[PDB]
Amino acid sequence: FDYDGPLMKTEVPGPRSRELMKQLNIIQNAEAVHFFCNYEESRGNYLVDVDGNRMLDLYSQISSIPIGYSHPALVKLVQQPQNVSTFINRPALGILPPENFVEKLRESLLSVAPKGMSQLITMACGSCSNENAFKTIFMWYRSKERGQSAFSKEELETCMINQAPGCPDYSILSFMGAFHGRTMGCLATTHSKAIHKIDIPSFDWPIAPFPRLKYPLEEFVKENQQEEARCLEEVEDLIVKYRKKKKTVAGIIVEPIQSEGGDNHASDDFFRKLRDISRKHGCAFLVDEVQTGGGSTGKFWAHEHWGLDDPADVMTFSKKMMTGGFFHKEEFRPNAPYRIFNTWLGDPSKNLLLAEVINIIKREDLLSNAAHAGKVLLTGLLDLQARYPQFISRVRGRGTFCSFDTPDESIRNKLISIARNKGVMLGGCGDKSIRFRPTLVFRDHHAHLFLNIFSDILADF
Amino acid sequence: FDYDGPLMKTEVPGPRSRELMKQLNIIQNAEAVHFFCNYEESRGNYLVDVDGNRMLDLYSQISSIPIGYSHPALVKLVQQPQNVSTFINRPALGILPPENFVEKLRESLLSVAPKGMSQLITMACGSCSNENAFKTIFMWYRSKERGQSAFSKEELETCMINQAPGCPDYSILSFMGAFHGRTMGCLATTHSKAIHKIDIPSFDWPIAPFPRLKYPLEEFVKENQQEEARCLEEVEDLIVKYRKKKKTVAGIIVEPIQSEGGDNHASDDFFRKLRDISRKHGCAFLVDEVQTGGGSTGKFWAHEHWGLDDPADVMTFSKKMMTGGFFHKEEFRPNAPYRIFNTWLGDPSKNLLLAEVINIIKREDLLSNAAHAGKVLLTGLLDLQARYPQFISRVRGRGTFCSFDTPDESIRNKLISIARNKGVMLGGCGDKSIRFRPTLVFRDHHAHLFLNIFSDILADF
Ligand SMILES: *Cc1c(COP(=O)(O)O)cnc(C)c1O
Ligand SMILES: *Cc1c(COP(=O)(O)O)cnc(C)c1O
Ligand code: FES
Repeated sequence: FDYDGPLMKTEVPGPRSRELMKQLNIIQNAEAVHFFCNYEESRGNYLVDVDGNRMLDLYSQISSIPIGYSHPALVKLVQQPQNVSTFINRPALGILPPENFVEKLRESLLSVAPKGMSQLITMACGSCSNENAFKTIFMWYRSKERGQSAFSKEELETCMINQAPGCPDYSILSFMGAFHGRTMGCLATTHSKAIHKIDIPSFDWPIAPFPRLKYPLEEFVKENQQEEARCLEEVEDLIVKYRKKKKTVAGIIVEPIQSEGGDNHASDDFFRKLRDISRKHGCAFLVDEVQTGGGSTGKFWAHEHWGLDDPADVMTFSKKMMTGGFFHKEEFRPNAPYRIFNTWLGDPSKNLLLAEVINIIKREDLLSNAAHAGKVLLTGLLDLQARYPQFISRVRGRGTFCSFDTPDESIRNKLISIARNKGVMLGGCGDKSIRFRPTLVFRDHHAHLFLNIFSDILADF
Repeated sequence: FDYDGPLMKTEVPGPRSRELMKQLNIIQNAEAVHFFCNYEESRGNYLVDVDGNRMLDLYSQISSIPIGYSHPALVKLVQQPQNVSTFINRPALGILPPENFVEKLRESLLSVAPKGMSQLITMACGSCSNENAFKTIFMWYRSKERGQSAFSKEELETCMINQAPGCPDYSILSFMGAFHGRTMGCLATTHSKAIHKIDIPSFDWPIAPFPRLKYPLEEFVKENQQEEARCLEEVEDLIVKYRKKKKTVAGIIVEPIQSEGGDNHASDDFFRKLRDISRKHGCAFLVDEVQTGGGSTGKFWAHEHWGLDDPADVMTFSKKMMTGGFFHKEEFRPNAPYRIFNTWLGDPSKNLLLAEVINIIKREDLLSNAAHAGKVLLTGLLDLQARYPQFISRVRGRGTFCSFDTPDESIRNKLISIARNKGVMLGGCGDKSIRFRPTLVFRDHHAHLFLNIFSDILADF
C-alpha cells in the first residue's frame, strides 16, 4: 500500500513543524530536527509531515524502516489480540524469556543467519550490538590466551578497579571514515565527523585508512587496486605495531560500505583480503551491518557479495532489523553468563514485527527488487552525472545503497533542501555526499519518479 | 486485576522450561535463564511460567515492570486503533519526531522532572542513558574550560584519531559496588562483580568507597557517621589526585541506593554532602536512578528523599520508566546537534505506555502505597531477622526497595531456589544478599503472603 506520488502544500519545515520545533527546543537542542511527522498518514515510501506535505522518502529514518510506513501486514499484527502481551509485558530477556522466544527467533533472525555463525545474541540498538561484540571479542581473545583455565586471583582483583591484567589493554582496529555508534566504546571506532567525536575521551586504538576509490571505476582499475593494497598493507602494519605496544588488536571492525562517513565503497576482493589478514593475526573479524544489513544492497547482508564461506567471526545489525544483535561463531560464545548481558537485550515486540518483515521480504522478493530498482536508480544517476558534471561526481552504489558527491558542503545542503521542498527526502553523508536509503518497497517507478524531479531540479539549478 | 495467590504445579524450572532452555542453549549461552514465561497469562504481581506455575513476583524483570503484568489500562492502549502507527512506524526521533512527541512527553517524563532540571533527552535503555550522560558531562566540562573560544584546529584534527586534546583524558568518578551498565563506558564506572568486568578494557578513572552501614542503624550511629565521613573524604582526595594526574574528574556518578552490587544504602546526609563536594570541585553530579527511579522508594525519584532544591546536574533513568533518557540542567545542554545522538533515541511506543503508567501511579496513589507496603514488608523482615539470626542479617530498605544478607552465597542461592518452588520469585544481589523489587501494585497483603511462605521455608531449612 503506497501513494501515487508526492504532494507539497508548504515549504519544509512548514508552519506547524516550526511551531513544534520551537516547543521541543525548550526541552532539548532541536537543531537536528528536519520536521515533525504524521506517521498515521504516512504509507509505504511516503512520509507525511504535520503541514500536510507528502514526500517520497529516500532516507527512511536513517535507513531503519524496512518495508515502508504503516505496512498493512504490520498493522494486522498489532490488531491481533494475542499480541497485546508482547507489547505491554517487556521481559528481562536474559533471565525470563517468553515461551515463544526461540520460535520467534527461528521465524526471524535465525532464518537469515550469516554463513558459519550459529550463535545469536539480541540487543536493542546498533551501539549496544557493537559494544557487546567488542566485549565478546575481548573475552574470546583472553579465553584463547588463558586456555581452559580458571581466572587468576590477580585478574579477579584488578578487574574491579579498572586495572590490568584483569582489564587488558587490548584494542579494536577501526577505519577512518567509519561509523559504529556513539557510546564511548563504539565512538573510539567511529571516525565519521569531528563534531561526533570532539571533547569525548577515547581509546588509543589503531586507525587504518579505508580505500578512497577513484571514479569512474573502469578508468581507474590499477589505481584502485593499488589504493586497496596500500590500505591492506597499512592495516597489517598497524596490527603488528600495536602488538609491540602491548595493545594487542583483538578484533577488526569494518562496514561493508562506510555510511555516515561518506558512502565509501571497496571491492569484494578488498574485504576478502582484509578477512584473511584478520585471521592471519588472530584478530576477530567484526562486520558492522547495522546500516548495510536488511537487503538494500540486493542481498540480505551486504557481506554476502564477498562470496565467502567464512565471511566473519561476528556480525552486528540493527536499524532495518527493528531489533539489534549480533551473529557469531560458536567459538565466540561467552564461557559464563552475566558477561554479555543487560536488562532487556532487545524487545520481543520488535522480534514479532521483524518475523513478519522477513516474511514479506522473502514472499515479495524484495532483495531482487532492491537490486533492480537500485540498478534503475544508479543508471539515472550516471546519466545526471554526465549531464551535470559541475554538480555531480563519483556516482556510486550497490543495490539502492547509492550516492554521489557534490562540489562542496553548501551545495550538498542546498540540493537536499530543494529536493525536500520538491517532494523528495534525501540524506547527506560525509562532507559533501548525497546518499540514498530507500525502504525495501521502493520500486523502479519510484526511482523514475525521483530521477524526474531531480532532473528538473538540476536544470533549474 | 490480580490473582489471589501463587499456585505451583512443578519444580521451577519445570519440564517445558527445561525443554525451551535446551533449545535456546544451542543458539546462545542460556545459563542465566531462570525459566520461560507465559506473559499472556501473567497478571498484576503474578508471573506465570510455561509449566503453569504461578509465582508472586518480587523481582519484576529486574525492577523494570512498573504496574504489574498485563495491566488493563495498558491493554486498552494497544487496543486503540489510533495507536497502531506508534507501534509500527518507529522514527529516528532526533530528526523526524511525531506530531505528538512534545505533548506525550508533557504527559509523561516532563510531569515528573526532578528539581532544577529543565532539559530532557530520551534513550532506549539505562546504559545509553549513562553513556550519553557521560558525554554530556565531558562536553560541558570542556565548554567551561574553553569558554567563548571556538574549537581549536588541533582539537578538531586530533579528535578524529582518538587523541588529546581533541579527545580529552577526563574521568568520571564512580564507587565500589556500583552498577551503571555494561557498555564500555558505563562498565568503567561499574564495580559490581568480577564476572561483569573481567577481560574487558577499561578506563583509569577514580574509584571511591561507597559507605558500608553497620546494622542495626540505631546501634551504630557514630560508626556509620564516621564511615560516611571517611568515604566523603576519600572521594575528595581522589578528585584532587586525578586533577594532578591530568585525568580531571568531570563528573561523579552514584546510585541513590547501590543495586546489583548489594543494595548498599547511605544516609541522605551522605548524598547531600557528596553533592556539595561535586559542586565544590566543578564536577557534574550524575545520579543514576535507572533502578531506584519509578517510585518503589516511596518517592518517584529516590533522590527526592534528600530534600534538595539542586539535587543533581544530570539524572538518568530507565527500567520502570519504559524508556530511558536523562534530565539535566539547562547549562548541560549540548551547544550543537549531532553530539548527543543516535538513530532512535528511545521509542514513542514506550512513551505512549509510560504516560499511562504515570497516570496510574498518580490516580492509584502508588508512591504512598510503596512506602506503606514497603513498611509492612520491612517490619516482617525485621521480625524474621529476630527469629532467624543464623540465616538473616542486615535487614534494610526504603519503600519496597528492601533486602537482607545471608551467611554465604550458597545459602543465598538455596533460599532463592526454595522460595521460587514455593511460589515466590526473589532476586539476589552482591555475594550473599537477597533483594526485593516488587512492582508498584504490590500491596501489604502480598508482603504478608510472602512473609508467611518464607517463614515456613526458614522453619524447616
Ligand atoms: C547507525 C549505525 C550504528 C549505530 O546504531 P544506533 O542504533 O544508532 O546506536 C552502528 N553502525 C552503523 C554502521 C550504523 O549506521
Ligand atoms: C539496570 C541498570 C543500568 C543499566 O540499564 P540497562 O537497561 O540494563 O542498560 C544502569 N544503572 C543502574 C543503576 C541499573 O540498575
Ligand atoms: S545502548 Fe543500545 S538500547 Fe541503549
